[PDB]
Amino acid sequence: ALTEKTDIFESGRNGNPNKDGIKSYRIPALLKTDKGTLIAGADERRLHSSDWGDIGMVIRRSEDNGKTWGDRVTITNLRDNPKASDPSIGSPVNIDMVLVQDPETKRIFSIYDMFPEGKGIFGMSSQKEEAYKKIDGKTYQILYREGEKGAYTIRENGTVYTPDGKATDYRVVVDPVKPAYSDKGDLYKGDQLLGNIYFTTNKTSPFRIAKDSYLWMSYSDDDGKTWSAPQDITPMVKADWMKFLGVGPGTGIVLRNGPHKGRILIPVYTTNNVSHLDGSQSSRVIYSDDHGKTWHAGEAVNDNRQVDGQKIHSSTMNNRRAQNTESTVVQLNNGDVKLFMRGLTGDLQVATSKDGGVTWEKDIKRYPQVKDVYVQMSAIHTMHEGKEYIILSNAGGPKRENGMVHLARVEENGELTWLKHNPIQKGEFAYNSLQELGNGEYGILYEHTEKGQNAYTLSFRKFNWEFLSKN
Amino acid sequence: ALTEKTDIFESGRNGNPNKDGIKSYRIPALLKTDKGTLIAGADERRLHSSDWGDIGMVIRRSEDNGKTWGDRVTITNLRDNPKASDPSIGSPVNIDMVLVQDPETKRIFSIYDMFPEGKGIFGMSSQKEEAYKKIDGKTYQILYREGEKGAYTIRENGTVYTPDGKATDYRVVVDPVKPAYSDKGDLYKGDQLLGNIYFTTNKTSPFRIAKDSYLWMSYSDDDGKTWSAPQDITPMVKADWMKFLGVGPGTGIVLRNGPHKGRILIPVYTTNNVSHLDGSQSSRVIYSDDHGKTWHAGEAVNDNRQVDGQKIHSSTMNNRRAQNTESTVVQLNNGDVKLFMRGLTGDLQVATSKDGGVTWEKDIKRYPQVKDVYVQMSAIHTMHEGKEYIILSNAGGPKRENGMVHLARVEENGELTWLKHNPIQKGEFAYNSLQELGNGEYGILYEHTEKGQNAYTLSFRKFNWEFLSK
Ligand SMILES: CC(=O)N[C@H]1[C@H]([C@H](O)[C@H](O)CNNN)OC(C(=O)O)=C[C@@H]1O
Ligand SMILES: CC(=O)N[C@H]1[C@H]([C@H](O)[C@H](O)CNNN)OC(C(=O)O)=C[C@@H]1O
Ligand SMILES: [Cl-]
Ligand SMILES: [Cl-]
Repeated sequence: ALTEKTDIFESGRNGNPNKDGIKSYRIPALLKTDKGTLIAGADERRLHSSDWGDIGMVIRRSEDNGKTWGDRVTITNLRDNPKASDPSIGSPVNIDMVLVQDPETKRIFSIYDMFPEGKGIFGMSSQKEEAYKKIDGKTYQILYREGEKGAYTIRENGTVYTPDGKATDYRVVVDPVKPAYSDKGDLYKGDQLLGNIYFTTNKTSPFRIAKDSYLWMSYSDDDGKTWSAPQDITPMVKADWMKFLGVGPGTGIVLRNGPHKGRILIPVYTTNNVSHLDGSQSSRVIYSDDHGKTWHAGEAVNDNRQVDGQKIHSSTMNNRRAQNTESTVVQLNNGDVKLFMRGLTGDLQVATSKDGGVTWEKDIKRYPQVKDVYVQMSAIHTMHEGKEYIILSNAGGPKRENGMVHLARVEENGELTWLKHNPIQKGEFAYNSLQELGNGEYGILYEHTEKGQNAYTLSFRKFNWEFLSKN
Repeated sequence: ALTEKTDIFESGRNGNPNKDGIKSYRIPALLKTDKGTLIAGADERRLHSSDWGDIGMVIRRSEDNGKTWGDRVTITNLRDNPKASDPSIGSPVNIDMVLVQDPETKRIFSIYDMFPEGKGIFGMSSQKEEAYKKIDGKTYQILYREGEKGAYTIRENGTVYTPDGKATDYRVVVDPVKPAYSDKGDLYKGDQLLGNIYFTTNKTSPFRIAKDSYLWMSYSDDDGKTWSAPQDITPMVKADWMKFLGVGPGTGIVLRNGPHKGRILIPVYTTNNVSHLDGSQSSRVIYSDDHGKTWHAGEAVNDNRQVDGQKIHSSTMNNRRAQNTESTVVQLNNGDVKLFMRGLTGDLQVATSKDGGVTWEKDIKRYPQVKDVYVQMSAIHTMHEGKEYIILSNAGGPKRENGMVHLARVEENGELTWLKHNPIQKGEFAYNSLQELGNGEYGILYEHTEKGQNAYTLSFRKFNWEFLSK
């Protein structure tokens, strides 16, 4: 009814690197593809377990429904700053992925955060730096030069232009070719490599991008064996007021019914400049209506939301309990979209959209039957014996421990009745990602430690309806 | 050398309205048009002198270089909320104008602030309310309905649509036809007038716009006799992060030389959601490269500005002395644009743009030779006997009193040499607007009170080069 765990990404022990030189794995994502393939994604956290540093976006493929797994495939790994004083924070950062496959074109997407060198979201400045500039209808990323106020631009072929629009001898590797694309951002003057635009300290080149939070996307057209170079989708979705914008990690969905069928939905969340992490974390989705070519930001669940008699907006809010952060997204048979959002109420918070994720209904439903200890969750739509269900997994608590797989029946109004709460993993348990495997079976890739393992080891289990409906 | 003052807009006395029922006039703007006409614009502040209330945008015309002035022409005056608890703050607001003429099309522009019913910039909400929505490639103004979260839209012919996109029986007067366009925003259900979308309190209709700061524009193609209906240019220039966005009042310019010759520049300034009026007031300009059809926002002077070792941005700053507010804009013969900005340093602050107002150079120059007591100023380019000068007028201090007309020589390197500091008006002196009249003559329209006059009476004077070099 519930298989034993198979380890997919194994962290080191007792604060040490593993045999591959990796201290830590985190942030699982699991995807079943059109070919029946399982794709397991993770943060490869080389130097330590914290939310920054030298981190690669990696996947593994299984062609036998989770029995055996191939080699690690690295989607993206930016090279570290070799001259940084502190290697722990000495690398441009990728962190947190969402996986999803377009069911029509089969293109598989990995969408993830990017920061230049630093402590990621924990090192973002109080002051905004413009990251892009529109010129003659074209959007270019800005470079800043030491001692100059003006905005240089990275234009066609990675050629660097002056603030007044003159071409220079400098160029940016905007079409990386090295393994893991570790050359992306490399700054050249003609033949000579001088440094990297993603470096922030002890720089050897004169140029850096704006210190900000970024969103990147890589894709695969061959069942996840090979991946495109990173695409910077930030300017398509990030508002001027947005401070942080990152994914709510795990697995996204494609709407399968209603007038927006074919729309890809990716959970995200933002902070604003008023309260940042302290009172503005706000769930929403970005979506694509053209098979991943262009992206749009939906509205926040918190936009024009009523809280204690007064309205808030995600761009201006400062309210700790009204926050909603990482989320997981589900479409019902009636066309409604449900968003299960990590929050600070201690229990499950759910938003409902009726227009395919663009806007959200006035009331955030809370379900006290399912505990939320402030940690990522995942959820999937499912059918069984003619009825509609949602399967949701997260920590049962009180800490990030005692994993649960909860089961809800989908009622007529689109409301949820919680039926079952099944423990799946004693001990530590955190981020996780669910997928239907077919033939009444289900998959889960999740964070856990035993035997002194560094946080975390990412493990895989299978289960069926006897596990979901034990009494 | 300096004429006696002629009063163009006269306030009431001792807190009373004048014979027209107007307590107060404020915010002068003065324009010499292609036909030699002087256009003098003002806030007509009926109920009081405060920065809100029932305020009409009005002008007067002079065809004899300021000797005589015609009747008042009202550009725009929105109707009050008849059910407001306090009429003092009971009206949608227009406030602060900039005048400018396109020398090629001869079209005259008036650009000014708009707020729905309330205390204007001192009455903005704490939370953002989305004002616009793009639908099928079109941008529509949003309406909010009591008890509903969703965004209604005002679409074609002013027809109101639901959040889920169905037309309703409700409509907005989007083509006002009453004098002064006082019907703009009127909300109808079929034939029945129900209220106004700009009303915020004690409403009789179900709909209102977002409580926000707006930017409107009206134009005249007949030398200022008649004016178009107000055009809402806000969504062209207002970013998502901007809280307040308004004009730096007075008279804008058209670049007369360089690669951007023909560009219209309108001084504006913003606040952000971090510190608002406390530390984020940031000067910039908006510009049009197509004779006023479309507007674009240049960058703020404060964007990527170095302050105390750290860079700031107008959207995130919280720094009182680093603020810059209402400003006046001049182009030099070398093409550089100078922006003289109201501020809190006690002295004159000047920014320089080399790309026609889009971006600003690293150092804001200060001139302690010129006092700035935190009040609007005006400045104009002028040539005299082969040389380049800038004339700048403002309060000499210590309060908004002791009006001064300063004269600077523009040196070759683009630096300014202050030669003269000429008193022009003892007693109260505040906002003012300068224009070249031709033949070594100059005009100034300015705020001043005497004899118990309410703040302010807007008066006009002429002066020449014997005055500038007294
Ligand atoms: C980009 C990033 O930093 N992602 C972090 C995420 C984030 O820091 C919080 O959502 C911020 N909110 N702080 N509570 O948190 C966690 C976490 O296990 O708790 C893991 C992610 O890798
Ligand atoms: C739209 C508006 O309110 N315009 C006001 C302007 C504004 O209030 C401040 O520049 C902002 N706050 N100033 N710190 O100030 C003044 C003033 O005489 O001082 C007159 C204008 O009519
Ligand atoms: Cl470098
Ligand atoms: Cl009303």
